[PDB]
Amino acid sequence: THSHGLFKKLGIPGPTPLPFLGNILSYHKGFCMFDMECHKKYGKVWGFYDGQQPVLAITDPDMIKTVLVKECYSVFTNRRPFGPVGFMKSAISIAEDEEWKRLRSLLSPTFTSGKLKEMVPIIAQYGDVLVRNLRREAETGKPVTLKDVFGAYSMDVITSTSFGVNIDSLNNPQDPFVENTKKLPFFLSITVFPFLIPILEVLNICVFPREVTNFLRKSVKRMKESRLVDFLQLMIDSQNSHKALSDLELVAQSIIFIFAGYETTSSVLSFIMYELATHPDVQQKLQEEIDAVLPNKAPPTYDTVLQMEYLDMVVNETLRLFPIAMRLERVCKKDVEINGMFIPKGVVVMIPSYALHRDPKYWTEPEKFLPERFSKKNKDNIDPYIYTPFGSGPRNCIGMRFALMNMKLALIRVLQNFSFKPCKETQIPLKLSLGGLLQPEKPVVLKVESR
Ligand code: HEM
Ligand SMILES: CC(C)(C)OC(=O)N[C@@H](CS[C@@H](Cc1ccccc1)C(=O)NCCc1cccnc1)Cc1ccccc1
Repeated sequence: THSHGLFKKLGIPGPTPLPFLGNILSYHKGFCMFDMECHKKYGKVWGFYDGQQPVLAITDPDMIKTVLVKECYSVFTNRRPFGPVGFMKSAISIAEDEEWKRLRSLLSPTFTSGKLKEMVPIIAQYGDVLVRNLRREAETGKPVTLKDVFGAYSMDVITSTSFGVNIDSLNNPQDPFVENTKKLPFFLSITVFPFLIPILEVLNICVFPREVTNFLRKSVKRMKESRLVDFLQLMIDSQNSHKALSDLELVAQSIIFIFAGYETTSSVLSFIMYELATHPDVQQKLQEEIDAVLPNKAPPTYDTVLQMEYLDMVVNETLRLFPIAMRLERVCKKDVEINGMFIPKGVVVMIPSYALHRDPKYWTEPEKFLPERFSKKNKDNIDPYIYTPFGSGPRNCIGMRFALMNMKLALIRVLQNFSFKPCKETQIPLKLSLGGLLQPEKPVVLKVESR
């Protein structure tokens, strides 16, 4: 301190930082609105201070390719550290440098196309659970909360896909597993006082309720020693040129996949149904393609799902509006120059996906929901270093192919059977949480009707 001179030195524009807070008071209207502003106010690059922490925002497609890909293993290997985490330093989204490069390898073959295809039947089962719970609310002409019934499903999928556990978490009951995964303002006080993290690290306060982890650490070694098709198996099988996956390293990834596939796959499905409801022609047009490919509500398979192109367009276009991650970020680990610009050591290099997904200089009518942007006719003109809902380069979303497949299966079954209509209590237009997650302000609630 005071590092508050750095962007002024480098000749990089940005909002003036108050002392000890930097520009955080600017987060009051959400990250996303702060970025769209800085984008319009400052141009292709700009800088700011999460407290003392210089952040440099970059928007050039080459520069972005340079960072996420060309210079990844060398400079931009790790994300910004948050804490305290404790035994979850070892998880892959969190681990650093070579310990990450190791973990990526041991868990890469798990997410192969082939391995995903064998997951299709188990993921097909709980689609049926989802419909039945839906009809129980469709026959009772009462509006529905989507995050609940979708979460009940996303949860249903994770537990089976990662450990084989088989529950109907919605109704079926207080089953021992639905609950420790229920614990599925502290993160703002980290930023003004990140010098407090190692304090908490010697205090073993886990941002994970310290008890859940104790449940799954022990719940894992029960399953481990009961068997001795799912992720736990695919990981136990891996630990049988890199030291093998340890037992706690195994518990920690299981956790990272449950946070991954749960309030992401649940949230996105919600965002997709909202758009399908407020846009009934797209709903019908998709229900058609679904019925032409799967006549008679024929069960989808892995191959039929990669055959629905409109489906893919609705998914991509939605994730254009709602890129759950909002920003991507990497820590610059060394003095570097990229595409003719000095970047000094320690700076956090941030890419604002949300404000690029909503940039008029790359998107005509960017607030509108137009799936045609992703027709095979126009999908080619889309700069891949602007549309990045799963990241890019070696450190992108390892669970990309599974999430897409997981979500697409849900929609197919559900649009085969119901249509979705606004209620008077629907929030139109939907407004994003002014907070710090990509969720709707108010929960998405609609009317479900049976075909
Ligand atoms: C629609 C759902 C999802 C979206 C939009 C999404 C998007 C992302 C993004 C943007 C990142 C960071 C990429 C980067 O920094 O370049 C990421 C990372 C990650 N995702 Fe996903 N993700 C989704 C679901 C999942 C799922 C279902 C899994 C399944 C286990 C998963 C596992 C991971 C992991 C482990 C990382 C960290 C990668 C690493 O550091 O090596 N994600 N995801
Ligand atoms: C801070 C550093 C650089 C050391 O670690 C990260 O920043 N990592 C993430 C931090 S939040 C965290 C939620 C959590 C809650 C409780 C325990 C662990 C984690 C996550 O690890 N979630 C991955 C699954 C997932 C979620 C969404 C999409 N894909 C996978 C942010 C992030 C992850 C992943 C993508 C973008 C940001």
